[PDB]
Amino acid sequence: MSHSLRYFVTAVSRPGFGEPRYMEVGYVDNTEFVRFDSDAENPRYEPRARWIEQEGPEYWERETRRAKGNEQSFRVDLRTALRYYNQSAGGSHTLQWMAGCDVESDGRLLRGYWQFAYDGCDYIALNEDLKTWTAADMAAQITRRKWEQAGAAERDRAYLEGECVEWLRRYLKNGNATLLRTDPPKAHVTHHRRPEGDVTLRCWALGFYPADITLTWQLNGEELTQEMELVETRPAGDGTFQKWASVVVPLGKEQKYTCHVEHEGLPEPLTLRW
Amino acid sequence: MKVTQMPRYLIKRMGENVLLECGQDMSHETMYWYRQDPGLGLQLIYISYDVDSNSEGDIPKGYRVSRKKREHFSLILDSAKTNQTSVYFCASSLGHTEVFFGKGTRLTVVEDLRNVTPPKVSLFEPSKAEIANKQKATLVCLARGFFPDHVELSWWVNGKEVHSGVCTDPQAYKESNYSYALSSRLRVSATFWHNPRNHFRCQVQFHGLSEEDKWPEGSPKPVTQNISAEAWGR
Amino acid sequence: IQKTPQIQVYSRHPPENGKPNILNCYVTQFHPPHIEIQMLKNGKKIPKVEMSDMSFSKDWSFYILAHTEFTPTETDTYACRVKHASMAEPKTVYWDRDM
Amino acid sequence: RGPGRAFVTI
Amino acid sequence: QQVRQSPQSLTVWEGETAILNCSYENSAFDYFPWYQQFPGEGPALLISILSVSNKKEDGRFTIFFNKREKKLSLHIADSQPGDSATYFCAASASFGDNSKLIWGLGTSLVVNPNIQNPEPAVYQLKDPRSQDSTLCLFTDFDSQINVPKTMESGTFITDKCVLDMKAMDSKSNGAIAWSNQTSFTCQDIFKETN
Repeated sequence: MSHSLRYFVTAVSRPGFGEPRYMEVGYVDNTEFVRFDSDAENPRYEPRARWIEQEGPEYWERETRRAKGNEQSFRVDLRTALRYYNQSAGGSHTLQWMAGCDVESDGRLLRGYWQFAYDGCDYIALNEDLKTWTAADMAAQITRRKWEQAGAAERDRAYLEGECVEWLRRYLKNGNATLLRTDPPKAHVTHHRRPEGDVTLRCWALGFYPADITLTWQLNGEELTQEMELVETRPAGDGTFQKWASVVVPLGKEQKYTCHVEHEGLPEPLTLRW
Repeated sequence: MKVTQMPRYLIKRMGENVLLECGQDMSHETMYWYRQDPGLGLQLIYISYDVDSNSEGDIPKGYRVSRKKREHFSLILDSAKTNQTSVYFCASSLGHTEVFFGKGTRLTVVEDLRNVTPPKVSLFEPSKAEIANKQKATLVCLARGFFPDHVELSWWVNGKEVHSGVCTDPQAYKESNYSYALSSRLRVSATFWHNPRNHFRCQVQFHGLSEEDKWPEGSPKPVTQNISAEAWGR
Repeated sequence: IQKTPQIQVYSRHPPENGKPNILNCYVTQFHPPHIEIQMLKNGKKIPKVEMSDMSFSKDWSFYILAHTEFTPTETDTYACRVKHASMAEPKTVYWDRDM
Repeated sequence: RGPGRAFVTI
Repeated sequence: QQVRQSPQSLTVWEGETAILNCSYENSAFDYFPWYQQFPGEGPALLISILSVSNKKEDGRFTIFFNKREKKLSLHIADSQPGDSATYFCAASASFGDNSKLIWGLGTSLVVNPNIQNPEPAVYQLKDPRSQDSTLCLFTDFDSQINVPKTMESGTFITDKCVLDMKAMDSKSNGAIAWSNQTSFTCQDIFKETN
């Protein structure tokens, strides 16, 4: 298996509305467990999952200080970006940041992340070697040269290979009950007659966890490439997920088309039909 | 890829205003002003994170700063005190990475400008007892009677500044209250000294009053100047 | 640049008349992050609507999940209306319970 | 725990 | 207090490994740069280490790091007189809320030259003047000798000063004395050898 600890950070300038909006969100796999919001009534790191509440006061004070330090960096960065691109100080701009680690079963680091985006587009990213940078435009080339001279990647690599991996292991341990749980999908098939003779057969999958799932309408073997339309797996409030797949079948021969779901929450794959 | 600091040396009367300027070419956002008393540690006066974004250091009292442009960082003393006599270093970095320091500014705040005086430089020829028994010849340069200790001593041989065989006192010594003394020596082979066409010169550069300072007209004005002492070989 | 929001409306459980449920409005793939989202009942704004805070995916695009408790009837209609700078007019996506 | 910029600005 | 270096002053002989110690109190410190400062110049980054490492080597310079004991040291292998300088160890919590570096008070390093067959003597030099040419030159003495000081008025003795004749490859110790009193000779001033 493979798990991840990742932090998603956004800074949004808002001239005339005060200091930039600053937000940090931490995820274990796809589960939010911590969040910092500069616009909150009391700006500090807050628990978003049950298993993180057991962390002591020094944890929350340290993380809040880290966020406040980061916020100041992003404040300066947003102004620097205006310089680089020769942009007006009157518009809103975004600076996004994602950092984290993908770790496999043993404890090996699959991949480390440390990348930035400006106004929704790639800006600069730490390469897989965790030593060199990839800059996406001329502004980012300046940043790359600055960070190369400063040897900035060394500390970043140290975090990804060390702290990130170590704390992910702790988080997975403390949050084992919910993070590594399995919920099987409840599946059913709907029937809709299009105004043109044919019939739309849709296979639903509800209430499953984790999100990883395989939905496949069948035939007579294992085809059905690109006549089956999908929706991306979408979340629910309770942390579970849903998804559906549909095919267009001629009226009467609906009984030959069969739907199959694959999920780790199931002892064996489900077989459904209309 | 460096921090530049101006001026290098400065003399001010107490009560006067002082301005130290600094520049860096590395597009660093964070800049610093430090002071360092001779033989002691680095004391942070102010840190600047960006234009008009300055924070107090450990000892901001008696100082203020100006950051109107990212490339520059000014240190301001509204009313100079004598205890502000020190060496001031401007610095910059890209956050928690390598800090680049300027070459420093030697600021001396005095009570009376009229006691600023250039050095008297005397060059001493080697002892023949040394030349005969050790086959080496040591020249000795002695600068005395100067105030304050804003002097730089260099050795010049045949038009070129030498660094080998040279040892200058790292710090000037106080003869009295308004008189410093600095010494240095250059040692060459007895052979090199016996050559009559070898020219030796001990240059002492004194950093004194600038130009805007007012001085009477019954005595020479202690301006920044070079005072040398020459000698030829045997 | 500007990315047009994708809007999906769905219930937590298969809809049954008279049976309390949860309706979700899932808005994804948009930029800038500023956005206005309203869930509608018979064309009217639903008062108590819970909504997640500003968050984005790995591809840098932002997303918001809005949800509310409701009880479906055969006459009631539900929808989600979204206003974003990428669109010339607000987009209304109706909940299709028959899907 | 999360990552720090360490004031290494762009 | 937060960053404590020791000793204040260290004197080694050339060729020997110089070891400069430092301990810190804040366990949140994770970045430890060492700065080298030569007299009359500004400090310059020599070498740095992150708290996740136990060793950092760059040429003759090595940082050893012990996170549990909150201690580290700079090792200078095969030390030379040219290494004589003030060395600062600093620290910072890189994930903290400010960009301030916390400085140690520094260690002044003195690397003595290896004086084989010391022949200490005192020479009197003369200048193209008349009045006091009592410029005593104490030279070629061994590196462990303490150069005497004076309390007599007008008389002064400088600190020991090491020069390097790069050509001919020779290093020697030296000290200079003078006095407005020629009533004294040069041998009364010192007390070593001739």
